[PDB]
Amino acid sequence: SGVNQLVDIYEKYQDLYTVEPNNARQLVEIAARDIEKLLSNRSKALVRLALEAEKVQAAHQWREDFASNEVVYYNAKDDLDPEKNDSEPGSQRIKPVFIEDANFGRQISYQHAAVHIPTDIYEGSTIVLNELNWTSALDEVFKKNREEDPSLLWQVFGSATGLARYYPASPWVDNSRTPNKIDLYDVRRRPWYIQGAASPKDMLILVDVSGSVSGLTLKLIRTSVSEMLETLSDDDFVNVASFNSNAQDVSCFQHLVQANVRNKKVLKDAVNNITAKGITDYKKGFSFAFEQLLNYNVSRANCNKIIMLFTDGGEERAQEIFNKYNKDKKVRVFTFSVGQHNYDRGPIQWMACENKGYYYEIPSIGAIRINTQEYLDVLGRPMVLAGDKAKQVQWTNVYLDALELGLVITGTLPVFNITGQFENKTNLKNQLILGVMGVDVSLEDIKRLTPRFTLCPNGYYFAIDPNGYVLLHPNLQPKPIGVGIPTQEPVTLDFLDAELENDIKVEIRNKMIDGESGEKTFRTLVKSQDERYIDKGNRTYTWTPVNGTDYSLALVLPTYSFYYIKAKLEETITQARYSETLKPDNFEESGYTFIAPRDYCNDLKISDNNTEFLLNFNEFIDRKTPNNPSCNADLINRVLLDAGFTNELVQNYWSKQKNIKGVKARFVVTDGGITRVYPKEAGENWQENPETYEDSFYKRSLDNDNYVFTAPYFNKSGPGAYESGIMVSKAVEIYIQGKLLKPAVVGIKIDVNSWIENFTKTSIRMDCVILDDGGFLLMANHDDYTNQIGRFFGEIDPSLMRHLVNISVYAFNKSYDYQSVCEPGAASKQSCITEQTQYFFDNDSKSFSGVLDCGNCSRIFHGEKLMNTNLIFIMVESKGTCPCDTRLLIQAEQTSDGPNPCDMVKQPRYRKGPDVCFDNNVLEDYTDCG
Amino acid sequence: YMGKFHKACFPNSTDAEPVGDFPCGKEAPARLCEGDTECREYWPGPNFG
Amino acid sequence: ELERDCRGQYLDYEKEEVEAQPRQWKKYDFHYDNVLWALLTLFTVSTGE
Amino acid sequence: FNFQDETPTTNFDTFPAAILTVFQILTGEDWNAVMYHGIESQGGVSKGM
Ligand SMILES: *[C@@H]1O[C@H](CO)[C@@H](O[C@@H]2O[C@H](CO)[C@@H](O)[C@H](O[C@@H]3O[C@H](CO)[C@@H](O)[C@H](O)[C@@H]3O)[C@H]2NC(C)=O)[C@H](O)[C@H]1NC(C)=O
Ligand SMILES: *[C@@H]1O[C@H](CO)[C@@H](O[C@@H]2O[C@H](CO)[C@@H](O[C@@H]3O[C@H](CO)[C@@H](O)[C@H](O)[C@@H]3O)[C@H](O)[C@H]2NC(C)=O)[C@H](O)[C@H]1NC(C)=O
Ligand SMILES: *[C@@H]1O[C@H](CO)[C@@H](O[C@@H]2O[C@H](CO)[C@@H](O[C@@H]3O[C@H](CO)[C@@H](O)[C@H](O)[C@@H]3O)[C@H](O)[C@H]2NC(C)=O)[C@H](O)[C@H]1NC(C)=O
Ligand SMILES: CCCCCCCCCCCCCCCC
Ligand SMILES: CCCCCCCCCCCCCCCC
Ligand SMILES: *[C@@H]1O[C@H](CO)[C@@H](O)[C@H](O)[C@H]1NC(C)=O
Ligand SMILES: *[C@@H]1O[C@H](CO)[C@@H](O)[C@H](O)[C@H]1NC(C)=O
Ligand SMILES: *[C@@H]1O[C@H](CO)[C@@H](O)[C@H](O)[C@H]1NC(C)=O
Ligand SMILES: *[C@@H]1O[C@H](CO)[C@@H](O)[C@H](O)[C@H]1NC(C)=O
Ligand SMILES: *[C@@H]1O[C@H](CO)[C@@H](O)[C@H](O)[C@H]1NC(C)=O
Ligand SMILES: *[C@@H]1O[C@H](CO)[C@@H](O)[C@H](O)[C@H]1NC(C)=O
Ligand SMILES: *[C@@H]1O[C@H](CO)[C@@H](O)[C@H](O)[C@H]1NC(C)=O
Ligand SMILES: *[C@@H]1O[C@H](CO)[C@@H](O)[C@H](O)[C@H]1NC(C)=O
Ligand SMILES: [Ca+2]
Repeated sequence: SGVNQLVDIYEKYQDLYTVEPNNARQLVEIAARDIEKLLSNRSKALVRLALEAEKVQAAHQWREDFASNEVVYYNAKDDLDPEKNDSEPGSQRIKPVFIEDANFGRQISYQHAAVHIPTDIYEGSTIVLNELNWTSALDEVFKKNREEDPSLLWQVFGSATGLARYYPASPWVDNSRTPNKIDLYDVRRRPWYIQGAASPKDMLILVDVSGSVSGLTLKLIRTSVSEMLETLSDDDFVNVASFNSNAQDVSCFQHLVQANVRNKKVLKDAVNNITAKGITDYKKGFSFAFEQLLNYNVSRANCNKIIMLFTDGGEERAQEIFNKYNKDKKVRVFTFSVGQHNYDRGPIQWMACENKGYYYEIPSIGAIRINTQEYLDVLGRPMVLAGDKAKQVQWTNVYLDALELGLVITGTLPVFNITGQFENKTNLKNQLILGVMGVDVSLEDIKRLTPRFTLCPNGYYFAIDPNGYVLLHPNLQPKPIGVGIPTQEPVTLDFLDAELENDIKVEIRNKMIDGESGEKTFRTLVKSQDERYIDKGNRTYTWTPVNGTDYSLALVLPTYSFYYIKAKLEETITQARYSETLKPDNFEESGYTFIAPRDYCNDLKISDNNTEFLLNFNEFIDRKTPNNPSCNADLINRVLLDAGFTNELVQNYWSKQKNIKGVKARFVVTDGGITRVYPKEAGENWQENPETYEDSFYKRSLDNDNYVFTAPYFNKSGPGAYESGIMVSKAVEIYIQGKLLKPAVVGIKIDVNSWIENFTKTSIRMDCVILDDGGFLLMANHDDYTNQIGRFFGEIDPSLMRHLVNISVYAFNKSYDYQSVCEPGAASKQSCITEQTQYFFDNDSKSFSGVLDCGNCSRIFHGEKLMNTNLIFIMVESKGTCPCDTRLLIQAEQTSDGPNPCDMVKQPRYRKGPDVCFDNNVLEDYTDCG
Repeated sequence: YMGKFHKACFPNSTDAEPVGDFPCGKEAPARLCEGDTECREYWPGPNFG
Repeated sequence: ELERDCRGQYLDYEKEEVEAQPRQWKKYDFHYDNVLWALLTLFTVSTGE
Repeated sequence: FNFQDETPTTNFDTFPAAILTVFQILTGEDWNAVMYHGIESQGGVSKGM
């Protein structure tokens, strides 16, 4: 490996660089200021757009004739064919010129805004035509906003008539005109619209499962309750009750629980598993509802108490229950008359009137989608009446964009109907919002305000919600959150589920949620990137709140990562002699070179095919000088410095030797991006990621100040283990100015045969196995275990595995992965919660002996941990004995259900709800029971 | 006519509900069907059997 | 329930797979809108069919 | 007659509906559909013929 040669090369050129400190406090403050500036920019855009929308709707004249004055607009679901006959009577359609944009990845037209009209909504009626008429000023302000800030993504007006008008005109995703691709998108169900249209709820869905609802009515009621739950965010608390002469909970929840993905799934399953029987009793049901909304022992959002009554009809009004429980009229009651029937619907319409609610009818599936949007239309009356105290920017949970952009957060601001204002008129429907304006912020746009390459590959940033969900985290992947066993929700991943959970991390999470600032240095179990090992790390969390928002930023930083090497490359010739090493024509004196596909310069496009990126990198280096402001000098300076040091290692120590019997490959990986593997033959067998910061062994070998052997993968279709070898690595630990900084890792891909011969060579001076951390067989002697090399030892002989765990030399941690793809079973691949486990050295002792009490037999073993490595040798002498192979210890990413939600809502994670909410206004006109 | 209304032609081994509410036959004069389907036993029949 | 409303498209859940169908303002087959149409409708009623 | 996905209009729930259903069976038209409904209501063909 030549650790010492690379080391003293590094100290040999202290004049070629400078060591600089990572002041985590200043880093966190700077990144928090940057993120607050970005979000304030988007807030200013939203304010401009909402002001103009209100002004231009105030001065609109209603019409019923658009033949004389056509409305010209681009419909998103228009085919690209030049069809002159695809126009409605009252609307002439624009045919745009679409360019391909890098930011969006789709066809984009900056000349006008596009419009989305749901299929179930006719696109030429009077309401739609008037909206399309008065949204042209929105189009112009879209242009202005994008003109003052070229980094804006989708900025959109979500109309309350069903429309949606986003600025960069792009065709709808896949659902314009495509069989089996139906367009069910509706802007008024979207999480950002649901969020900006009202304040956090406290629902309680009373389902009327009595006898008279059997058949179609119960089908429609369960579908309607599912679609009602699908409009509740994570700031909303909901339970579902059901009454038939006796009221009970439909699920395991006994109170109002948060409406997150897991709890919503539990409630949906309970509602789907519900049956109809017995006589109705509207008093024992509303008593239960009003009692469950009077519970203040549990966590809640003390706002917008509601009761959702899913019945069909009856001759019972229950005046005295309401007069007893709802006399100040603090609780709304929305009554739904589901089904196709001829029961009396008078009391149902009266409960809504006397309790500030509204009455909806759901005669058939297809009417289900519209009425949920409509109670939410009702709930926004108190918000409208609060003129400018209700216009505040709110950011949603991380969700997957519709016009596919990846992960985005949307900032919403509601638009008020202001037709009669200061010239007071009847003001009939001036209590309803016009819509909600949203502007998207890309999560990859937030990632660029937290520069990660001046930190150790173990150091990173992460932000947090008030609910504890992560705005930004290395373990947050663009996949939906799994909710159970497989058979448009947001990506809500808690902080305690993106990492391993101690108690210190719970304290840190609670401190971050409250918006405080502090530091904390402690010892953490840091799971390796390959999700197969656990190392005993050494971390330092520093956090601040991001001012003006609900987010809180933190910076993980290892104790040795307080200093980084700043490349002092200003000679313009030294960098050239470093660069000449990188063309893929010198890969025989220098090793097979891979370069981390970093954003060295914007004119370089990163490529998954690495050698392509290497070619363009060499090309741009050939003519680099005039591109001074085009890109960052620090990244290229550091990568060239590291390439030079790596070349000096590979010639002055590796090219002088050329051959060792034991080795099969010699490699060095550096934080700059250079990962030159020497022989150029194993470089074809090399399967590590070009970006060194995502190399599992590199991150593992920095925390572990010793030799780490990575057992190859078992039963993996590819280069395998025999003709590639087994990975061996140690990290350089140079000292400059007496400071501990680790700039690279060297390593050897030891060949399996050259080890097995030496292991069985001394056998004259059979069962012997070598185990590393995580209990994986590195190599053995029986020569049939070496067939299953790298495979987990518990799969080989699980009895010894369980016993050796019982001595507690191997501790284990079982955790959950909510963002994993999953093979669907029976009652392509869906996403489930996989339950991955990892083993490691529980104790620090070196010698272990004992007797394996196999069933009706006895087995003897001795365990010795090789000094200065992560290995343990097990001398067990027993083969083919009586069968103690009852089960297996399968360390594998096992499909499972998550933690039991019925037990996790009684000790829920700490969570801070929204402060200001609007309900129960006295100017609100309740005489619209519909 | 005993038991002749029970062969409906089902999807390709998917075990789902049969397509069409009519009996079929794999023979020549009976009603053949189409679209990757197999005329196999165990369909209750027309008019709920 | 009006000719003004009955335009555009709608989602049909009849097939158990969502499909967009046109909205058509149709008239029933036997429809009484005349003394000659009422005579034919009443004849078909009297025959029992 | 509160079946899944449907509820027939020719049912015996109230007295007007029962009297109209009996009148329709007397005239002879579509008595078999009502028979199928009244057999499926008393359990499946298995147990309600
Ligand atoms: C099993 O095979 C050979 C057995 O000879 C192992 O290599 C030998 O390891 C011993 C360890 O103590 C060395 O002494 C042997 O010679 C050494 O060679 C290096 C070469 O740089 C010198 O610097 C040392 O001073 C010393 O002379 C060494 N011999 C050879 C030919 O490698 C081999 O490592 C082992 N297999 C595995 C996988 O480890
Ligand atoms: C915002 O609020 C204003 C008023 O508060 C709404 O404008 C009003 O809309 C109604 C329709 O609901 C108009 O009434 C209609 O008038 C036409 C012509 O007179 C008539 O043919 C219709 O039958 C109906 O009566 C009303 O004229 C119009 N203006 C006023 C001053 O009331 C406006 O629609 C609201 N915004 C949105 C997006 O709906
Ligand atoms: C994940 O792995 C870690 C490995 O450290 C586990 O933490 C350890 O868990 C054991 C079992 O509870 C703790 O032992 C206990 O210590 C207390 C206090 O002395 C004692 O009263 C108990 O009888 C028991 O011996 C051990 O202290 C703890 N390690 C540390 C550093 O606290 C952890 O349990 C694993 N699982 C999870 C979900 O984290
Ligand atoms: C525009 C008017 C066209 C009318 C077409 C109706 C066709 C049948 C006419 C009347 C049928 C008589 C049936 C009963 C006679 C006793
Ligand atoms: C599931 C198939 C066998 C079920 C047992 C036989 C039921 C059918 C017999 C009843 C038919 C009633 C009509 C009799 C008219 C004379
Ligand atoms: C946030 O505001 C507080 C007090 O207003 C201040 O102490 C802190 O430095 C601010 N943080 C940033 C990143 O501006
Ligand atoms: C915010 O906008 C200003 C100008 O509108 C721009 O100079 C600044 O860079 C923007 N902030 C961010 C974080 O992009
Ligand atoms: C509404 O329509 C009229 C007539 O077509 C037009 O003059 C006016 O500009 C439209 N409103 C807006 C805001 O564009
Ligand atoms: C839930 O489903 C199971 C299995 O179908 C059933 O046995 C149970 O009765 C259901 N729950 C209720 C409350 O009916
Ligand atoms: C809440 O707690 C109090 C006291 O701990 C208890 O009396 C009450 O029954 C609990 N439940 C409700 C719904 O108030
Ligand atoms: C970091 O490691 C050193 C020795 O490796 C240890 O003394 C120290 O306690 C560790 N840090 C913390 C916070 O425990
Ligand atoms: C990568 O790009 C190089 C240069 O164009 C090409 O020779 C090679 O075939 C490419 N490999 C893959 C897998 O695309
Ligand atoms: C070890 O095994 C014994 C019995 O086999 C069991 O009681 C015990 O909980 C296990 N674990 C430890 C740490 O002793
Ligand atoms: Ca009832």
